[PDB]
Amino acid sequence: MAAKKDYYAILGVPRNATQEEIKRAYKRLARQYHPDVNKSPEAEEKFKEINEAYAVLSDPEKRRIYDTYGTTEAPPPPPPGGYDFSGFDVEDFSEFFQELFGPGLFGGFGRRSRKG
Repeated sequence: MAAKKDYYAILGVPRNATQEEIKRAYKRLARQYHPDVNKSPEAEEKFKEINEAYAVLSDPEKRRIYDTYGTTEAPPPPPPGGYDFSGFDVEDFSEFFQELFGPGLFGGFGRRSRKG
């Protein structure tokens, strides 16, 4: 329920956007925050968010995951390891991604207890 980042707002597309407008919405922003173009700590952070937004917005397959989940009440996500993230480095993205795909990225480390 880390409602601090609307993935659609980050790219500049509506909720029921077509994948056509989503992909070019990544491309436009990528060039602005690319380190060779713009080597600022103010850029690197947005460069995460646009790739984070597009990591979910790449397919309606992932868009529906964060749509049906993304609350505290939301059912437990699919078993760890069963996520595609190669060439994104999604473990470095923020809480809203780390609540959904993150438990699968880590696989549950620390050897911690849980409440129910």
